[PDB]
Amino acid sequence: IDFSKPFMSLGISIMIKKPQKSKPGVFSFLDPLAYEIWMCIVFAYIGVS
Amino acid sequence: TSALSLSNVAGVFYILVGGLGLAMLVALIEFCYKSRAEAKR
Ligand SMILES: *C(=O)CCCCCCCCCCCCCCC
Repeated sequence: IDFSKPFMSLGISIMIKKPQKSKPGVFSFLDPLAYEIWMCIVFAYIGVS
Repeated sequence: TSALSLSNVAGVFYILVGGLGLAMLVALIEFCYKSRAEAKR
C-alpha cells in the first residue's frame, strides 16, 4: 500500500501499572532488621544460655 | 532505606562469641587450678 508522509510521531514504549502499595503486612514489625539478623539473635540467645 | 543487613552488625556478633569463648576459658582455668591444687592438697 502507499503512505503519506507521517502525521504523527511515535515509538514503541513500555506501560506499567502503579502498585498503589499502602498495604502493610501482619508481621511488618520485623522489617527494620533483615531476616538473618533474627535467625542469629535466636542462635546467639541459645549460645549465651 | 532498606532493612538493616547482617554485615551492618556482623561485628557485635563477634564480640559476643569472643566473650563467650573468653568466659569458658576463665572458668576452666580456675577449674584446672582448683583441680590440681586440691589433689596436691
Ligand atoms: C585448664 O587450664 C584447661 C582449660 C581448657 C580451655 C579450653 C578452651 C576454652 C574454650 C574456648 C572456646 C572457643 C569457642 C570458639 C571457637 C571458634
